[PDB]
Amino acid sequence: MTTITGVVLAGGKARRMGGVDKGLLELNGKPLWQHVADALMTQLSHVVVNANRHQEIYQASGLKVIEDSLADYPGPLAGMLSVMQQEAGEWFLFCPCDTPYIPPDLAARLNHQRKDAPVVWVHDGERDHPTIALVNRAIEPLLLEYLQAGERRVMVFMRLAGGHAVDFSDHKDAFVNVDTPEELARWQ
Ligand SMILES: [Li+]
Repeated sequence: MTTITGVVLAGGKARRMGGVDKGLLELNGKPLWQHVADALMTQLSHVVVNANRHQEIYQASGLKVIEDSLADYPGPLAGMLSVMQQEAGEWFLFCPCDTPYIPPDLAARLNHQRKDAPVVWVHDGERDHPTIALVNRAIEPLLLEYLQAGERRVMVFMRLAGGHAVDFSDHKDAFVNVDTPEELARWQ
């Protein structure tokens, strides 16, 4: 019964027994992933999180936690696909767990600027953020096909799928990434 599902991408792999769980690093006392989930819930009713480590911690805030298929596909697209395979509904707005300042018109502006494309993503004036992306259902089989072929490249997929960047360069700093604990310490 809603148009777009919000999805926090809180990562996969655990390639050495994890290391740092980025989504759980705390900014002003609140996990980065929750900053992102709260920003999505401002604009969307149904928000879920894709997480593959420490799932019980993610589950504590009461959102649905979606794990990756045992297929173990590489990179951010694997989590997008896992979520589409486990959630109904025609549209998904993905956002990595490390961009805590995303704005309340994210979904609105991406939707306004879609212009018939099945995927659009954010361009912040300086770079693409291809995993901050509004993605139609119809992308699911193409993603499955891409991943089964052993591919991983996100931008390449986004181009193959026929998407385009949407210009959010006027939103100063809403798309800053908090990539490491060292970076995080600067935003407290
Ligand atoms: Li651990």
